[PDB]
Amino acid sequence: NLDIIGKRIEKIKQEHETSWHYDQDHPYKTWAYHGSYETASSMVNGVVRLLTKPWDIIPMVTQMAMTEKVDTRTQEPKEGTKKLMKITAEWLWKELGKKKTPRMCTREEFTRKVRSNAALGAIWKSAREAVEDSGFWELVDKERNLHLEGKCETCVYNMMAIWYMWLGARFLEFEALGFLNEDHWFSRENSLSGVEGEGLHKLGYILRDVSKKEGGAMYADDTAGWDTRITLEDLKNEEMVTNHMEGEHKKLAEAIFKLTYQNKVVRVQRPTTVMDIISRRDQRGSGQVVTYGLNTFTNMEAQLIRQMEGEGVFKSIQHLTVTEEIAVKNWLVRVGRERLSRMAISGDDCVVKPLDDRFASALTALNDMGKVRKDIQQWEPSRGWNDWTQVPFCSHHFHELIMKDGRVLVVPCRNQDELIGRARISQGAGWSLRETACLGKSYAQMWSLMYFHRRDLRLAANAICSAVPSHWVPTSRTATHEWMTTEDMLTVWNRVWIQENPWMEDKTPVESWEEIPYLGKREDQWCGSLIGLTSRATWAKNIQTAINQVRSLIGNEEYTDYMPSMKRFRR
Ligand SMILES: CNS(=O)(=O)c1ccccc1Cl
Ligand SMILES: CNS(=O)(=O)c1ccccc1Cl
Ligand SMILES: [Cl-]
Ligand SMILES: [Zn+2]
Ligand SMILES: [Zn+2]
Repeated sequence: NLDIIGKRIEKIKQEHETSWHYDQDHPYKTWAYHGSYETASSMVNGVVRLLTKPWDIIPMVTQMAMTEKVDTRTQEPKEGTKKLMKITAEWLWKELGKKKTPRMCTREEFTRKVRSNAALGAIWKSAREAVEDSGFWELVDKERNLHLEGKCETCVYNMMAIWYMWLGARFLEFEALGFLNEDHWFSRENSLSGVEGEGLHKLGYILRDVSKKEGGAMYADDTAGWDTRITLEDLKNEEMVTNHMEGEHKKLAEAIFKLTYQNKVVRVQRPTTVMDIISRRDQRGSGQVVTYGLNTFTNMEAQLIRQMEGEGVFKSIQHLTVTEEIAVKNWLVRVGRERLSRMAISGDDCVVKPLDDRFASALTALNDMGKVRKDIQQWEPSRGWNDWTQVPFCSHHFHELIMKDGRVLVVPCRNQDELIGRARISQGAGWSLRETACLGKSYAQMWSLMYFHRRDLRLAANAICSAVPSHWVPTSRTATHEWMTTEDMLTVWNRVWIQENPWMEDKTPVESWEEIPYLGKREDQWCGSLIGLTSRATWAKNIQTAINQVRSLIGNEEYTDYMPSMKRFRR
């Protein structure tokens, strides 16, 4: 407690000694309060909006640009649950770490991430200026030697829920735990259940492969506030990755887990305006990319235990018998890898095809681990899916699409209002017309490679690419990102969907976009197309006028028409 978190608080208290007041009317119940001291909207992308006029009247799209679960506690699991988790976590770190060696990530790797503008969750006005200043690295090394001493001084979170930190503390986490993402621990090759690095164009093929396994329904239960339901027992099972480490790495990693995760300190603004300095032991508080890997790990653990419950491996969560323990251990060594293969897990998001539908009502371990299901009553059996093309995963569903030549594409899809509404939004200040145009181009190229099968998005993508100068490079201030490039989109399409695609045996290239199919006209409408509306027909007819409006605003530049690629603009 105060041994570990004190110095961090005491250092903050000193710097605001003239304004340090113990607020007696503090709203916290489950967070520990310590003291208080005196102390960013969505912006519309104009290029994308001018080329999507029909959507200017559609509520869902328009309203996307307009505009307390942290203060809950999580009961400690029973003895049987805690034993199931410890055994499963032990086994899972071994299976993951069999083909992978834990290592420290380097200043040089970290600096490359800041120079390439990667999201680290920092709070020198820029990351670039800090990694170039040798002073900072002296601050880092001071904390570093404090961590080797088993102590902490400057690793405090800043809730604004994304918890930001000073770049230093971010480096110390990346140095100790970055290997999990940097070395692809949660790849489908190393993990069997994971999809890390897969890409949207892979995920449908993966869920079709899971479908092929004999068993029951596909389950895709969402957890009600996953990050808030991470227990101290969860954090202790995650910490066992240090059992596979040695030297400066093992001790440094041990310090991230014990000083920053298993104990924390946070600064949250309250408008009554005072900064509160609060602490707690449990719940997920770490960088997004580490949080992704540890969420995947604990989700993989939880779903193997739910599978064990459905299969009758153990009878009660109250207490595991020594005989139950060896059976659990034997199930893992015998069938564990096959069971991990029956799942697709992306952080808190899962799809599970269990051995049979007993899984649907195997709820005692899942509820006792704190992973309570969203939108369903505590003890009501899960609703399963009887077709892989209906299963929700990573905010998508997936269609099976037949090319005129008989080859099979499995494509990603979601309601089209969501896609158009997101592409119309840009975050942050000081965007030039050129910067705004290059972000619109990034969305257009993504639609050409991921959503080419939606009539409205292939047309709007061709319009935006025709309105932005051909040689201007697509941008994104903040999954694979193959659409990010200046190469021909047809060349990239052929690479992604034909050349690289392990599910496509015939490698015969496509030589025209008209060889690339759409969903059925009725299916397109079901997934939110405006085909059949008068607004959409006038937009399609008159698209060159919209393109020319945006060209006139950007000015005299090198422009390439990409509308002739489509049959209806081809003479
Ligand atoms: C607007 N005409 S359409 O797109 O061909 C169509 C879509 C869905 C159901 C019936 C029809 Cl006719
Ligand atoms: C050529 N345009 S379109 O997207 O094929 C279409 C537009 C309006 C109604 C139905 C359809 Cl299919
Ligand atoms: Cl279904
Ligand atoms: Zn620290
Ligand atoms: Zn769809």
